[PDB]
Amino acid sequence: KYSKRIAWMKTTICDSLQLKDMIVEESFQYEKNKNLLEQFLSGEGLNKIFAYYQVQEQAQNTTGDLEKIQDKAVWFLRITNPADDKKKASQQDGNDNDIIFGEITPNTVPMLNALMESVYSRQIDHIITEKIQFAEEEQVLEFQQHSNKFSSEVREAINLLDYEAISGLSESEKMQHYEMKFNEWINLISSQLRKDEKDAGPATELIYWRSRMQKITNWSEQLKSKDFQIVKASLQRHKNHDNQRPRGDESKLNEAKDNVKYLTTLEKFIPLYNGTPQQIIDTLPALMNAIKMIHTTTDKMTGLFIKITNQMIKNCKDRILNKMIWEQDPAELIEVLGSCIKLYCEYKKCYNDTKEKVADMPKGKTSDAQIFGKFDTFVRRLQKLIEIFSNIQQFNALLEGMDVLTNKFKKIIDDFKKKGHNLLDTANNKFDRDWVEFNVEISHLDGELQN
Amino acid sequence: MGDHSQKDSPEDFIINRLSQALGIQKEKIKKSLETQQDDKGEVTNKDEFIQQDNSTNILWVSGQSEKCTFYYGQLIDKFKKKGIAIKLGLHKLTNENVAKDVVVVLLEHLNSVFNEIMSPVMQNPLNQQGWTDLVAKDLMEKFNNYVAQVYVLLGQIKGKTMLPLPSHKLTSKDKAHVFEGSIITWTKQIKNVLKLEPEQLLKYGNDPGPLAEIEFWQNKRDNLNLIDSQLKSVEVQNILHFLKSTYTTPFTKLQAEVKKARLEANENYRYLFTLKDLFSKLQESQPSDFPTLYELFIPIMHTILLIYNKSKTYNQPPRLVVLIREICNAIISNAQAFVDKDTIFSLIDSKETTEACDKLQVTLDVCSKFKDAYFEYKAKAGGNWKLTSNALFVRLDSFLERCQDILHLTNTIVQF
Repeated sequence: KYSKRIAWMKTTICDSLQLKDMIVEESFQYEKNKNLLEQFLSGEGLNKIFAYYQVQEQAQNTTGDLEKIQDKAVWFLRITNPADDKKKASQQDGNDNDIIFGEITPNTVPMLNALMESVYSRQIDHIITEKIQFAEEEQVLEFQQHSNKFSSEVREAINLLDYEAISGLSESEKMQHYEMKFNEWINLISSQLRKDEKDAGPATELIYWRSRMQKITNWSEQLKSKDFQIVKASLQRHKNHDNQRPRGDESKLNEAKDNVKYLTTLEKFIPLYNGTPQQIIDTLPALMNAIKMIHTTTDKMTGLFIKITNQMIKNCKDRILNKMIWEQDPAELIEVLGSCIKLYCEYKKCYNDTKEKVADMPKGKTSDAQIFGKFDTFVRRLQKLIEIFSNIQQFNALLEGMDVLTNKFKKIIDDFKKKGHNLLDTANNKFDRDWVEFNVEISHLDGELQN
Repeated sequence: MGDHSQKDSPEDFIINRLSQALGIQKEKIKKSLETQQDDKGEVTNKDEFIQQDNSTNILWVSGQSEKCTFYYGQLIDKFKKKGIAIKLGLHKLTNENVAKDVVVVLLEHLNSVFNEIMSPVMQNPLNQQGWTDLVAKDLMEKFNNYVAQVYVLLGQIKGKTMLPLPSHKLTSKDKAHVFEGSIITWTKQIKNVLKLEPEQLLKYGNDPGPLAEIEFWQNKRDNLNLIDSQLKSVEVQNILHFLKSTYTTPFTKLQAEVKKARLEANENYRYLFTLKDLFSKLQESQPSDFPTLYELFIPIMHTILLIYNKSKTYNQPPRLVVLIREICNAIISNAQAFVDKDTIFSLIDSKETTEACDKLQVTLDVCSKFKDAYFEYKAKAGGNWKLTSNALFVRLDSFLERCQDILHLTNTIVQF
């Protein structure tokens, strides 16, 4: 080796009695490594060789054997000494040339490895928030490499004989208690793998979609545990294939975990926290762009779009209430309602593009209609608010008598806007009762405009 | 017994050491740093409750020192032990406790390379007790792709050589040799991805910078050609034979790279002459220059013309012209920014500077000399003028227009 083998063997007499041992002392191994010849020259290779970067300080069952050639050694715990660099520096510490690695020999290695990679991921995430670390598109690719290394760690975390009984395997009490447990597991799995969508919040549908992802993920970790399968091996060995091909087939965790992952992907891709009409339009544009991931059942797509439409309706009512709009000037109310009008115009255009896609799906082949009707009703209500806005602005442009007529029209439109914001169920029921009342109000306004 | 919220600190004093100590406790420095509030409850949740860092940040800026927590984050020579790995506490004193040394400083990458080399040593040895299952070989493949991405990150900071790290090490099924080829595929993509035009797009385009970009490109392909000689192993040839259009597309891209490299090497010989020309300009300390550089420009052009004739097989002779023109372009912009800027604002302020205004016109004249020499070289060339100054030099023309517009207004200020 180099001249600094004093500061490793000392680091060995140090740590070799905390791995290969419950403290005490290290039965001198390097110095009946160093008076046989191969274990001397090998460790000589360790510190000195740029070639042979890694060593291995193996413990085997007490017996010590230093050599780079790795061997899985039960029932041992180890420490590994990889120098890496050429010529062990004798004017520095032997701790600050090597990098220590305590191994478990035939002892929970797939776990210990998974944590070590869970740590290097977190440190890599901490560096990503901080400075250069990784540059530019290179550092952008590095962050893509870490995000993939993170998914492999979560893949590892999810991961975490047959004749070991004898005459205990074949019993009508043991095999029936295992079949009754595997079939009860099937009834529990079926509970997670049918409730109607109805009318839900923007968080509720995305939360239950993400909840199905994590729930079916943790359920897929429960069925990926070797005990839960080596009971399904004991059943297939006993020839009880009625609680065996009946908690795979019936358990629809193959198709439901697929819909769970699809719901998780829709939440990652994706109004209720919008105050201004600019934020209402901006929310509808970001939502309609996020709903393009379609090609990657047509009933499942329609149910998500309906829940996004209902949330945008309850926000527009709350905005019109915030704008006492009989007291507020018609010209001032028109400017605020013009911004809400433009967003309503954008939603009607997106409804026409969805109807053309429905026509193409009807030409190929010789629940979805009621949603298209509720979308047409939502587009119809948004246009009615836009029209009352434009009526107030036109009177401002005009005429003292013309201004007073607009102020009356803006007062009626406000009272309808306040009723909608009160309750979302009231917004559906009162909207129908307001359309009848608005017609009677429009006739009275026309007579005043004629004079 | 061993110990508990103390056991971790006791075997932590001995093992750490720093080459020679083996303390075995009692650490008075550790008991004083215990009262961070989060760190103590962290160290207590590691001892008798399986994760506990113990950080040692030396110098730098706002160093952690005797810091760390139980997880948290190190910015720093630390070490994480296990202790009751969910709960094996209040029994045998954390018998599954696993320790590992993590130095300051990448080294975070090199550690990840040793962790994967350990986990592959584990897979070769036992098979596991179903906790790994068949995902043992899948995790080994996930580790290898991580080691490739680390090698790609190495090439990002350093200089490519991804294909060498994409190559499988100590391979004994047929799906594994296919995975090796698929990483070789993204290597050929990185060579074609790199262009002379993309650097020109994102500002820069310096006469020294473009020469260095070809000198870096010719070095990357020369390394890739040397790596291709190691990549093309007798074993890697047999893999391509046993199912093959995946192989020949990687072999075809290699022969295209080898030819483009021969083109790059001639571009590097041309770049090496421009790096001397750029050295004449880059050396400039923004004092005078334009008086002599207007004289030195005509010969710098006369060298570029002779460069066209000498190489002959010079690949991208119409693309390299867009670089040379952008090269002189960026150079003039730098020289011009010096002679005005806050100095021109300061001179206008005092309004006791007329000659300095004339100096600005002289600076513009130096630019005119470069465009005149560019036309004087176009005649000297006699065909294959190319250039496309009417769109390329617009960047330069637009600078001189703004300059002239100031000069027109500065002269009027002297009048008043």
